[PDB]
Amino acid sequence: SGLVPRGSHMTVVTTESGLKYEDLTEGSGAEARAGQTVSVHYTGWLTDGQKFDSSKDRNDPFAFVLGGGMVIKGWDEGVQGMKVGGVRRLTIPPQLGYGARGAGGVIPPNATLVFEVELLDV
Ligand SMILES: [Cl-]
Repeated sequence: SGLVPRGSHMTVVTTESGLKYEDLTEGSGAEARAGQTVSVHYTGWLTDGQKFDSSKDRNDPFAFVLGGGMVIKGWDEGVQGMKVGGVRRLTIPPQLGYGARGAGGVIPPNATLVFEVELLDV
């Protein structure tokens, strides 16, 4: 608990795993639930602002089985509860990301990852 961890507008949520998220836009559509194949647009940045991945730049949304272990842990946790049309900012500590290994030649070891995710379909 505590006040300061809830952010400048009292809108930052911290979960038991240490994931943080903030709903930038609350969707009006159906809720994302574990087991659904959801489709999203996203961008990811390192904490220095460097973009490392974006579906928008490929002009192709990304579909995955939510909760299915097919993405980093912070995504499987953080996309749940979004509603279609929503935009959520995920701040993913490295144990819920790529850990000590990093990834792809573009995410260093022990990196916190920032994503903005738009939920398109469930
Ligand atoms: Cl933070």
